[PDB]
Amino acid sequence: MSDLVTKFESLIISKYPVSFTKEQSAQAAQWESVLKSGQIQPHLDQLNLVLRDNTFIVSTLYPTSTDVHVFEVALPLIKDLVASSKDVKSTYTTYRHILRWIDYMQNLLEVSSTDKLEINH
Amino acid sequence: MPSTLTINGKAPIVAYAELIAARIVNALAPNSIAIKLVDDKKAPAAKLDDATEDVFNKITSKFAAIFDNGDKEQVAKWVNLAQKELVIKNFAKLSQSLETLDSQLNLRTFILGGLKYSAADVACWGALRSNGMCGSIIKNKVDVNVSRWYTLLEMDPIFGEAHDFLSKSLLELKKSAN
Repeated sequence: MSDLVTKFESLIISKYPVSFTKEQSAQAAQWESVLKSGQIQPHLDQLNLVLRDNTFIVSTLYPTSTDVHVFEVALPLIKDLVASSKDVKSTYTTYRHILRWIDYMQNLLEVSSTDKLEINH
Repeated sequence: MPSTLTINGKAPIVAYAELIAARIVNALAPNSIAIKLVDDKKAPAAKLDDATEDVFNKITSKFAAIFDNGDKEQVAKWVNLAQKELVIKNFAKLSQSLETLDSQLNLRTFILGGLKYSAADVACWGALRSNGMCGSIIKNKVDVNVSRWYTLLEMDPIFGEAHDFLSKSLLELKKSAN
């Protein structure tokens, strides 16, 4: 259905298996309906809370597709707001969990020069 | 033929890092190392063939094809911390040390930053598993990042089933006698 769904399945891990608890199923549920409405942005703060405790969106050992679908819509919207930041170094501290998640997956899916996000450290 | 890693079940700090390194090598290069258990309080916590000192380094350097990523110098930094700092059962000292890690992990999924773990991640997770003081500090996440990280590696059976292997093994040691 898009470019990045391809390069994810070019990778050993799609692949599998999971899996899925009563908990985990309902999680990737609300994160797909969020995308359906179009209201990613006004849920960044949730995503960040979720990403604070869990390494990946649905508490899995490796990224699921959800971790890519969301990342596709998230990446631009984040890097836009890092431009328009006045402090940023707030933004950073305010959204450090979405930031380490991006940094992981953008290298996992070999995003171009582009595209890619600064990422200081 | 393999090496013999012998680890001790009555040891005050149980050599989980070493058990976990052995299991990785075995997972990729079968029969490289034989694991042996010994319940006995007058016995080193770990033994690789003959060596008792520096056992983790020995395993890690030997199978350098499996242990390659991460700047050597830097894996040394965090193996040190792990071995001499995350074992100590003294909440005042720990907290400081866990903070160092928790800051290191801010914009990271793994300690040294890669797309997959390194020896550093092994040395540390092991240390924290042996030291049961750290159980409560997680489980209830004083250091959010550290709790997220540790929780991840837990899901990998090479890490999170390391305990059962030990429990099972010691069960068999009592059978083979008795």
